[PDB]
Amino acid sequence: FGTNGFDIPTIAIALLIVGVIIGLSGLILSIFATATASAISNPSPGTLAYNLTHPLINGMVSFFSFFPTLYVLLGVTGIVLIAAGIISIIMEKF
Amino acid sequence: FGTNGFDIPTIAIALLIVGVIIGLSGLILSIFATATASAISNPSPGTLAYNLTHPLINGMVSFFSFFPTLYVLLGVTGIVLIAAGIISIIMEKF
Amino acid sequence: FGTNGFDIPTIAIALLIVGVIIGLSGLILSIFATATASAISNPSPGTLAYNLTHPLINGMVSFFSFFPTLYVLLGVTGIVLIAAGIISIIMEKF
Amino acid sequence: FGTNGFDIPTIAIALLIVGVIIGLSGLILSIFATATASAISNPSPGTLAYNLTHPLINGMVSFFSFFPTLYVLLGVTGIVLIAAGIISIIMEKF
Amino acid sequence: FGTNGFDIPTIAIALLIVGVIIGLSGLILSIFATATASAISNPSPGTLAYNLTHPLINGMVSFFSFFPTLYVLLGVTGIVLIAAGIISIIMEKF
Amino acid sequence: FGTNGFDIPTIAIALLIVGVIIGLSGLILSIFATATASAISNPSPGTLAYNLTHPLINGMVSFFSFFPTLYVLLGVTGIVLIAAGIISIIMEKF
Amino acid sequence: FGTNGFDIPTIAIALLIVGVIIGLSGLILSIFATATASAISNPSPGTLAYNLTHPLINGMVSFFSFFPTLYVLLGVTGIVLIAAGIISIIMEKF
Repeated sequence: FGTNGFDIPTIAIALLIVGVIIGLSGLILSIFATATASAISNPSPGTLAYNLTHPLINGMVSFFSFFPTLYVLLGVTGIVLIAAGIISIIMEKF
Repeated sequence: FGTNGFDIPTIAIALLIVGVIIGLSGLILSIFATATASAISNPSPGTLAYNLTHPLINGMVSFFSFFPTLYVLLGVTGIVLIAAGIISIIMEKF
Repeated sequence: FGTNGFDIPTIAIALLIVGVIIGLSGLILSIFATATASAISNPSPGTLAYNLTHPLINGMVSFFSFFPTLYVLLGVTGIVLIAAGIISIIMEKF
Repeated sequence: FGTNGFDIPTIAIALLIVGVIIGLSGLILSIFATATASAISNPSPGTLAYNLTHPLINGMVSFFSFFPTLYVLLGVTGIVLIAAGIISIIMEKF
Repeated sequence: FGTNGFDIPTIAIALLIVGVIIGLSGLILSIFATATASAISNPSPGTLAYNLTHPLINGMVSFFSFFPTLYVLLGVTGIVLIAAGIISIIMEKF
Repeated sequence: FGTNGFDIPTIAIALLIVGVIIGLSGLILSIFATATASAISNPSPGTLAYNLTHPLINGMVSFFSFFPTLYVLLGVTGIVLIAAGIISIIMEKF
Repeated sequence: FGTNGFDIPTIAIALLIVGVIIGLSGLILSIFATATASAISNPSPGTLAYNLTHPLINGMVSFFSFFPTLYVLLGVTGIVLIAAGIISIIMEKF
């Protein structure tokens, strides 16, 4: 059901795959982050360990704050692909 | 699901991998730094050991303060990659 | 996840390695310097042993004072590397 | 849908491409500039570091102030192109 | 989208590249200059080291004061390029 | 982004390189000069060692006083280069 | 019941095995630790035996405090394995 490489069943399957992969990734990262939160303690506000450890958790927080827009762009990609498929169909189907 | 090398499943998997690696690194570095903090003591403000040891901990603090921006740039890289993928799709999908 | 040799997982791993190596070095040097401080005594201000020993500890102090800027430059190197990676991606990803 | 090289679908596609590229560029530059702002500190008004650093940020500000008119001219270019297309159509369509 | 070598997407990409390069350069130079400021001390106003060191920092200050106009001219170059493109389009598009 | 050999990215990169090289040179020379100042002593105003040593430090002072104008001219060179680039663009872009 | 090496019966059996092994390990370690606690006495707070023995029990306590996160990660591993199995099934079952 298509013209050259655009196959609606294939597209649906690909959507299934990406959705399940994203769900699994979120699950694993959340479960792991819980363990991370449990492991690290809060030594004191101003001792040696604080100086040694604070920037690491800051970098953690920053990167994980960067995740959302990555996911949003990844989602946007699919609309572009489906649109290109539609246009390619229309171009030479007539 | 892609054109040449841009594969949304592959991208999601790569994001999973980098996220877990960063979490593990933060965990290990924090755990190790706790041990470092425990090991070194504070001899005295002005004796021989102070002169011998202070610059080392200063270098420690400096490098670990450099970590955050490294992480931020590493995060920025992914948006660039996804954008390049989008543009490459658009260029020859039509 | 990259183009030619720029791999975000590889970069994260390298950061892990350098961080742990630097932590270990600081630990070992501090522990050793404590023993050095314990071993050497203070004979007298003006006797033979003072003349014989003072310049050595002066050189010790100087070199260890040189360490911090070495560490700072070592930290700066990584930002340069990540930046070069970003630019290399941008150049031919489009 | 055209005469020689003027194709309305092609023009619409080109507009899509330039719009998305400009959006992505703005996004990346803003995100990067946030990190730049975070990294650099304000040492003091009159010390060595101030003398060493102030002109750099001045050049930054100047160039980024030059961006707007560049964008405006880039926008103006498209009206010229479409107009040339219209005139070329009219010249030999009759 | 152009006539011979003037491509609006290419121009936007080039602007992206130059902007990011300039941002990175400013970042690196500021970070490095902070370390320079930390390293050098102020011995005394009139001793040997002062005579030996003062002209070097004077040259530093001078060159870094020369940077701004370099950046301004670099910015001016792009307006010239875009203008030449516009005129080249107009000349033979009609 | 240029015509024959004038490339704005290349120019920005070259500016980065020269700036960092100059910073490093200043750093190294200052650090070395501190050691020089520490090493040489002041024997007496009129003894043999004074006659033997004074002209050397005089030559040191003179050459280091010559550095500043060298740096200023080196800075001036870049404005000339950028100007030549602008004129070369204008000459045959129209 | 599978495709290449993913067998649900085999997975269930493996879960059985790991669960029983972990239970047995906990049992044995608890029983042994009870005997350890019985054997060692508390000589005095400040005598020779205290200096000789205290760090050993401190190391005991530390390592056994490290056990929990080891177990948590070991548990996390299985979710990853099952997820990889699911994705591998989906990839080529269609």
